[PDB]
Amino acid sequence: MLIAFEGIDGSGKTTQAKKLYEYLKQKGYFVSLYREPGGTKVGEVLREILLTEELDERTELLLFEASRSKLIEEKIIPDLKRDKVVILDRFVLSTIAYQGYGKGLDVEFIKNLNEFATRGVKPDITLLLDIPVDIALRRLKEKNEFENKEFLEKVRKGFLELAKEEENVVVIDASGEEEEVFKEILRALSGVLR
Amino acid sequence: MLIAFEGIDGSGKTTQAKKLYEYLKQKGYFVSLYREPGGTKVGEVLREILLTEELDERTELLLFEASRSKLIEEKIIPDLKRDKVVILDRFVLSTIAYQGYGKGLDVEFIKNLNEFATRGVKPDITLLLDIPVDIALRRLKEKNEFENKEFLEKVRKGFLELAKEEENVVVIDASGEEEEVFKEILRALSGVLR
Repeated sequence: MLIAFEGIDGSGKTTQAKKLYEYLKQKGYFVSLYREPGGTKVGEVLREILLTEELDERTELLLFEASRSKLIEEKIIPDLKRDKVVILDRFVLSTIAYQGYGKGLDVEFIKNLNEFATRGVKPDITLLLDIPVDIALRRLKEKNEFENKEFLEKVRKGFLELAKEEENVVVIDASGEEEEVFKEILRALSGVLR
Repeated sequence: MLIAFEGIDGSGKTTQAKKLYEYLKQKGYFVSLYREPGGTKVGEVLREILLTEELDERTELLLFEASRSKLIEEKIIPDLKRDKVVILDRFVLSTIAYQGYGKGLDVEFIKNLNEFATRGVKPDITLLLDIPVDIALRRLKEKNEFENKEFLEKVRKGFLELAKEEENVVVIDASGEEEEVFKEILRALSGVLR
């Protein structure tokens, strides 16, 4: 089983992916948690490059996809083969929202590149943790992190556009507190999982 | 002006690109020489990863394209804008020959990815240094390097297929000695140097 969390930073998707991981592990599922970019030896080397270097948006996209390619081949496909629940903190929708709607690259091209990196592996469900940018930015300020309002407003709109067209994407109201957000994630997951 | 050398290892394309660089620079052209992968700070970090790590063919392709994206944006496009002669040791045909014909990835997909990485920048001329694999392998043995005959036979065929299809590709007989090969490169270049 594959479960993708998607959303902007400050949307609580790291916290909520961890909550689901612990909850499912308590219920007796064998669980994996991976973050994009990263999650493999080579992927963390690329993560560092993506964080450190000044990178044009095309090179940035290609390196993100390379991290995802490695993760898919090295871990996700074997994990899925032995019936693990695989939880991703970020996956393919975030690439389209950030690189496409945000930095202006072609959305159809990004999807085809996602498909290449994943070898067609799609989530059984995607949870979009939708949140107003102002609220996201407030929660980042509490961690002394600052991101660009104008950029994230485009990205948020991109995410909501993608939710209407893409199948198996449930829009979660991430403006709520942790416990409402998690119960809404549980409800959304009852379709995919008994 | 953009001049691409393409071919398998042991085809003499590194030596001959360097010979052309020196020759054109002596004639008063402003010249650049870049190798793929590599040629930028980030590109050489990726070159090392491509040489060191065991990498699946999809991740490998994406990293090659990332190196090319960086090189194109950071150096080739500015170099071309100020009328430098840019010489490449490997470019887009080598990716298609190695990743497509060699490792079996989709050729149309590789071309679309090449186009994305280069932002449509095409060479004014491509020199295919065509050589029998046995002769290539002999010259690698003299450097204590050993590569796979069965793999390079597919790649060579890929290169010759691409020469018939792609425009501005001149097939050079790289089985010759250095001085014949270089004079044949000079003749092939007389169109672009006029």
